[PDB]
Amino acid sequence: DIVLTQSPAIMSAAPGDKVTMTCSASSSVSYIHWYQQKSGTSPKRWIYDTSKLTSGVPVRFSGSGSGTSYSLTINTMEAEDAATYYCQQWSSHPQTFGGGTKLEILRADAAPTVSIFPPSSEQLTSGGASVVCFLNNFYPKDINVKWKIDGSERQNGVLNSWTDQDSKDSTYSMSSTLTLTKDEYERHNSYTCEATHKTSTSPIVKSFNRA
Amino acid sequence: DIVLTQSPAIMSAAPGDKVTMTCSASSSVSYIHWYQQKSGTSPKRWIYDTSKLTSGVPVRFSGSGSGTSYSLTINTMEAEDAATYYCQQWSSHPQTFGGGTKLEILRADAAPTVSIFPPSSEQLTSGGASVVCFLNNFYPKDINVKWKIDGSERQNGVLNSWTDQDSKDSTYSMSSTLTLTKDEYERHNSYTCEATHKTSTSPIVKSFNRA
Amino acid sequence: RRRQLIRQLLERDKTPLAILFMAAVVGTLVGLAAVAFDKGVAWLQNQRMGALVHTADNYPLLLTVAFLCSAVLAMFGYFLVRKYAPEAGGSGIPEIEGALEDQRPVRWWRVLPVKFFGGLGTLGGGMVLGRAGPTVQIGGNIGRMVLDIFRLKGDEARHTLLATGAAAGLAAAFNAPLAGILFIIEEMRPQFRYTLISIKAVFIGVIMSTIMYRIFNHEVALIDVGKLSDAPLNTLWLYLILGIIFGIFGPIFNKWVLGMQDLLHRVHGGNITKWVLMGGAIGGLCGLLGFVAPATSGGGFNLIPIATAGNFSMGMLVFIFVARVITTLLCFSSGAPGGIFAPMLALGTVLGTAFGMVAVELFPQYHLEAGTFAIAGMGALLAASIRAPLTGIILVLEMTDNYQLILPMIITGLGATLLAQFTGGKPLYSAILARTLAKQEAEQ
Amino acid sequence: RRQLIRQLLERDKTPLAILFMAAVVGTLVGLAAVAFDKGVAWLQNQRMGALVHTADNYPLLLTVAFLCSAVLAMFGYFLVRKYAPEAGGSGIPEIEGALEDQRPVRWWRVLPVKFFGGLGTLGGGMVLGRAGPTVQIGGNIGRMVLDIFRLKGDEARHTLLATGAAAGLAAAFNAPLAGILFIIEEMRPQFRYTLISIKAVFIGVIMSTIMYRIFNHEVALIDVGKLSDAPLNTLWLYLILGIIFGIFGPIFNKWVLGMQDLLHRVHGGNITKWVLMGGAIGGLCGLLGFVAPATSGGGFNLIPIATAGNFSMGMLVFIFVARVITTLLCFSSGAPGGIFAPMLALGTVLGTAFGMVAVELFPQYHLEAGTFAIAGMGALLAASIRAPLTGIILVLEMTDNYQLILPMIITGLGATLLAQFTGGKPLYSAILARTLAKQEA
Amino acid sequence: VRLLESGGGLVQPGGSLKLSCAASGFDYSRYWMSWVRQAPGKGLKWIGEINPVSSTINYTPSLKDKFIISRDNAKDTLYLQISKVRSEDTALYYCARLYYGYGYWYFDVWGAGTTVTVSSAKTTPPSVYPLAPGSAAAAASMVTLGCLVKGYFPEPVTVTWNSGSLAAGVHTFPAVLQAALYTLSSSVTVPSSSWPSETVTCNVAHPASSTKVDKKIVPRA
Amino acid sequence: VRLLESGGGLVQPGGSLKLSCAASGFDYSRYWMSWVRQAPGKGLKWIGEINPVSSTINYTPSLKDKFIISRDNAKDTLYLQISKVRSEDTALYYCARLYYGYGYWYFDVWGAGTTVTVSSAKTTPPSVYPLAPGSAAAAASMVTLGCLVKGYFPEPVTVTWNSGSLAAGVHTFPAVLQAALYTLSSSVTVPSSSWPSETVTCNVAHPASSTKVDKKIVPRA
Repeated sequence: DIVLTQSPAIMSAAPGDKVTMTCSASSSVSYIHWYQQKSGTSPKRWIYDTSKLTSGVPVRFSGSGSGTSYSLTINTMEAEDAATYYCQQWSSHPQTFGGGTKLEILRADAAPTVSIFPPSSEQLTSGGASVVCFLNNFYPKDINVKWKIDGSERQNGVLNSWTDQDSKDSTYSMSSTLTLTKDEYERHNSYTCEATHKTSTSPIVKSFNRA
Repeated sequence: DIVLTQSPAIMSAAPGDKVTMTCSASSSVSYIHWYQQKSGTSPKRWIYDTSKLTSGVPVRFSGSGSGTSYSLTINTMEAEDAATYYCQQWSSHPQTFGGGTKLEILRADAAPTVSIFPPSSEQLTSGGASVVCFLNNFYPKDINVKWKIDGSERQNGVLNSWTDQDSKDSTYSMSSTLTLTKDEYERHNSYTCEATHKTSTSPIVKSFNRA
Repeated sequence: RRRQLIRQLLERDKTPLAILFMAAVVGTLVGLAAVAFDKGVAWLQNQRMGALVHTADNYPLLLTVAFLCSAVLAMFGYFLVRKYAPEAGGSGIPEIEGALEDQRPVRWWRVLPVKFFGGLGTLGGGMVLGRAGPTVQIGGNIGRMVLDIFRLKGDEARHTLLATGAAAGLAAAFNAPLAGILFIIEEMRPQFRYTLISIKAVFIGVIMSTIMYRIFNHEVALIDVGKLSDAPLNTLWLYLILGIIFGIFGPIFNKWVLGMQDLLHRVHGGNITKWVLMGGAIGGLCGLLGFVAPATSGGGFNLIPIATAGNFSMGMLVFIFVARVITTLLCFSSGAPGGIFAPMLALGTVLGTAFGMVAVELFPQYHLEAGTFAIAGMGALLAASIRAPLTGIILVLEMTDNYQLILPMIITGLGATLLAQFTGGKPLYSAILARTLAKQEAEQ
Repeated sequence: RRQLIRQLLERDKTPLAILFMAAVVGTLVGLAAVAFDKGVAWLQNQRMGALVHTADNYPLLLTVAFLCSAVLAMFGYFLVRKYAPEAGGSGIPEIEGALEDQRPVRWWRVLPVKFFGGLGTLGGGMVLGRAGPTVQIGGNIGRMVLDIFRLKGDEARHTLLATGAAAGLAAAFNAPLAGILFIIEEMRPQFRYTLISIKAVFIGVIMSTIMYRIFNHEVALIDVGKLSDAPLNTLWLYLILGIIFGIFGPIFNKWVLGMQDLLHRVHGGNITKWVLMGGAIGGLCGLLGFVAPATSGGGFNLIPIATAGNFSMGMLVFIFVARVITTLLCFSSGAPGGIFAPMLALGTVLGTAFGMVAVELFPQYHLEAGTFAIAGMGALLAASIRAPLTGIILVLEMTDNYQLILPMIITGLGATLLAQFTGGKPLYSAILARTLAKQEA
Repeated sequence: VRLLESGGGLVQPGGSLKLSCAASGFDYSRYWMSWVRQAPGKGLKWIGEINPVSSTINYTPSLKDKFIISRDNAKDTLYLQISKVRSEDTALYYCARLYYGYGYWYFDVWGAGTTVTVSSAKTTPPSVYPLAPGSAAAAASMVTLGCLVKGYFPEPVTVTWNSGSLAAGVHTFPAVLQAALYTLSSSVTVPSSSWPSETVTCNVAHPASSTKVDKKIVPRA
Repeated sequence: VRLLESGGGLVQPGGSLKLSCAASGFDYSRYWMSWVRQAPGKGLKWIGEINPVSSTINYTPSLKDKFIISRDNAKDTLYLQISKVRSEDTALYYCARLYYGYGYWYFDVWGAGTTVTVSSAKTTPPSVYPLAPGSAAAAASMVTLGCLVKGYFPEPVTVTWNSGSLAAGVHTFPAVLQAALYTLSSSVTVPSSSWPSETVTCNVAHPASSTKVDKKIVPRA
């Protein structure tokens, strides 16, 4: 079982940039393939037999190599080519997949579009207190959120998840969500979310009140 | 479109006996086929292209003909040839079908085994009142029943159904059910049933009393 | 003399190892080339399209850009031939057929470029010509070329490498190795005297030629018609009758293909210009029709599957037939560098189908399916005209893969060759080398 | 030259009469080809209906087997030796040679002796095919019609005789293409132009085939269903299998000839010690045809079974070895029967074997033994009898897996190559040589 | 190769039902399929046929969409659409696979069949009544039984004795339709030793009315 | 042409689960099926193949009967039987259709996948709460709705809006573990002219618990 190893496990490139990645084998493989796994979607045969594009695969692509070292190239990368590329071989047995290469795109800045939602009535009728705060389409990914239950910067009960760079636009996203003991909420009256991202010195903030 | 006319409409023969039947074409025809249809069963293909025996057709079977007249023949007709054959053609579209020929078995002159039953209580308990009289096993098929409610021939309310040659004794059978009403019944005691057949130079009566 | 036989027998099938290793290289070459010609003709027919899509809006501008883009190619075509090898014109087999009998020459240093780029422009423009013979001829010449290079002596290393080459040619042209080998041993060979041709070499040739193709065109066929229905015995007679129809028409078409060669000749009287001109003339008429009514133009393949499926109304077929006889006659009888083999496969297919439909309902009892008679009659013209039923059949078979129909395919094909001979037809390919091999003398 | 132009413009014009004859010949070689097929059946069957009738008692069974077989074999060799010592052996060489006017076509004799003879040699179930036997009944039927309606010329002769041999091989495997190809590649005069009308040969085959079809439609001879396809990076394994056959092809060619000498002693030409050693082998066939069916009979039965990969590797090796032997015995022993078919069965078994080794020595090729079976099924017909083109087009028509055509050739040709490269010879010619040579010396 | 057909039933005159044929046992394609129908104890008539690629459909002579034959080569099923259902259409519909030897096509393998009853009459469960020896009988070695199934609609019912096990000496009579309502009886004879000895149960069934009744015959009072 | 696998869900350490993969859009027979998995955060690892007829079932250097691949061409379905499950056997199980170019095989078309969670935890359907705005109608042209899903196990759940008909401008965030359950929410920017003038439902799905919760976003009173 050959062990294929890919060039940069993660790399960044500005569109228009010519982008190349590597896949190497412990033994000598030949006629390898490459799959493209966009975020939240099963891999798709992109290139096969070393250097043949599947059907509908932008000509901007072009694999290559021979023997132990092989490559996948994107002469002039595009924002849509953002995914994770797994090479594979079956010139030996059993077949083996590369560890992948996550291609990441670098683009102009883009500020968050913060949002705040009141711990829904339905969730209340169960004792949950969910103060949701969505800060979408932004870039870089580096961002810091702030929670305020009536002027005071809360910390616990707060969780936030980042979506992966977007396939089309290249912007990321996040959702900070603080959950209370229901009455933990219905006792204080003002909630705020303070997002702070490069695009601005002075934090963007959303708020709502029990009333 | 051709009109296949199967010669004998019916007939009877005894096990171990050569039998021939026909198929007359309203016009020319070629390589007709014959299907055997066992009472209550889905048509089986026998001879095909005027003669060929279908993979399983008993060898005593053959038949043929041509131009505008074919035939089915069984050299030494066993028991297992109880049914009806339909000569079909399709040399000329649209394919048509003969009215069929009924291969009935010729046998010993069994006499009617008459059994008369009194109206079930249940039925009687809901105005109902029928009197089933069976006339099981016999030959030939020419049996004639008759109802008398106190020396009075009764023809209304009667229902007769004959069964097909018994695939295990080649005898027939027929059940006449006489339907009345509780009110109408509760006012007559003698209820006779009389079978009139070849086998008997005089009535095979049978009867009960409401007493 | 039997004292000779016993000696020969015990010596049979021992072809010089060197003649072999050459049939192998020849093959590899006729292959690589056979492909390049295929790829090229594509690239062009495509650009031509990429150019109509670029003038979409404006129609008469379109029709013009069509005609000219075509005409320009045709011209560059005829030209190269006339100005550098007047043999590249026409099919391309007769000059090999005859080159086999040492009755014609194999100037490869010339005909290679002129037949390639020539047809690569005559076909690239989309005329009713096949890569059929064109590849056969590129074939033979490639053999003779390796022959000369490594200098091999004997009539055996000559006829062989030259005959394997022609075969490896027809193989990569239809991806049909069997049909290639059979074309040699039935048509190409010297049809009137024992010859020193090594069939084991021819094979190795075809094999290599075919691997090469496969290496570049796998994952798709040329024709695909899926497993058609079967053909009942009481149905075979309808194929004898279709075979008859082709047999009578086969010779007739043979006249038109020769006659039109004379007639069209006037319209330029051998003059390189009035020729190359009338060339671009026909060439253009092809681009135009290739757009306004695609069936009537191009090689023929495209519409084969479409006609076998029964997607053309009867009428539509008749049109396409007539319109094709004409356009095929024009492009071929006009000495343009391109085969007429393929265009005949397309013609039969259309006639066969037509026949089909009539039968497909004149006899509703047979449960017919036009597509069968299409596969039957697809190599029927290759039978009644060029007269090589055995190669036609084994060709169709490999292409349409419906062996179930093999019996009707023969009864048709042979039924044709029969009615063809019975009506004076002649090996259209021989009827050409005759006129040619003649005029050389006639011009004395 | 000037002659050429004349010939060309005259090409493919065969006498209408020569044609209408190829048509009647064909019809006849057909009807006969069938009757021989039906007969051999009826017998192999009775023989069975007789074992089923002695079911209980085993050594009684084994005996009734052996004898019932041996009796047929005897009645076989006999007819030949006592009425046409040429019906023995395959049956093609005497036609091959009859084509070169180096042997005779005594039809009034060989018809009955080859028919009933083999119809008894095969009916008994020996390792012999209806292969050549039908080819020869073929040619003779042609010459017979030739004589009857008395037609002159070398063209009216060679033709009806050559179409007949073809119409023969056609109805034997229901393979018209392969028949036509057998003539134009093996049967026809190998070293000199001949006046054979290919349009006639066709009409012949056509009729021969219609007849067959008229009696045997609704079933094939071999059925292996659409096997898998064959990847390009897989083709080299077929060159190697082609090599294996190529080296073994000649070797088998020796054994088939040698055993002909050797076995000859054991009777010294004596009609009795021959017909006797005949029933000897014949019986050994009935016996094996029961105790171990694979080792006996024509070969077909087990073809499909071996292609499906239903025989363990070992089991294959056995069946191969056991078959080389039994096929050599029955054929080298001048019994009236072909060796063409038994070779189809042999290759099939070898091919499969190769298959299995590959089918797992390379798990990355996703192989399926059955392919190499179809590949190597006409591989012996290549390495030995040396007619790859007819082998391939024969297998093709029978196994209908055109997808495999490339591997089938690369194997077949890969064989003929290694065979020549190792001195093999057209087993059929290597017989007419021996025949023709001895016949004078 | 087995041919199962469903969809038969009761329909309002004028209505329009659809029958199906489920094919198990063979490459459904390559084949032709057709519907033949047999009226209540009368000749067989050919409704129509339909090939594989579903590109050819033919029907016996009859008013345009009188019938719509179709096939789903993805479920290997054959359908029959009958419209403006009349009284003639009250028949037994059979589906069959078409195949031949020479080319004079025959209806190769048929199928069980499904009944189409065309009536304005309403579905009605059966009243099952027991038929047992009575008041003046005379128990002779062999004894005759049976039960009565009257008042049902449509067809059919299915009577069996001792759940099948007693399939010999059993006589089931074809039903008679008096005044738009069916009635049938079935007698079975057995050694007057095993009854009233053992229990002789009669199993009537009418899918129509979802009526299952196993009347157990018992000695009369 | 599509592979839709199902089955895989929650199995307690040591136990076993069967996985299916309904195939549609091609001749499932004739094709070699395969399996592949992605142990969370790690790479893809082949688990074994199977030829058309089942006359071959190679596996990846596994165990005795760890895995047991099998097909059923009649149903056009691929299978996988994992037994004696362990944390190493917890991932997304892909189903693939194998093919080749020159001859070196590859995974031609992959299915969506199915997640197998090996753990003695418990199955909890998801709880969905609408997440409409806090009456601050200062709404720009565009306005972000987005519902919240909390309290489910195991992963994953899938979220769409208006049945994916409302596809553009949707963000669903990766769930995070909640010391027993997982939680995540989705947001959906939209034209204010479209809401509440039109319906807005977030369609939540949890394959494990075969639960479907369609929450219509309610603009708070």
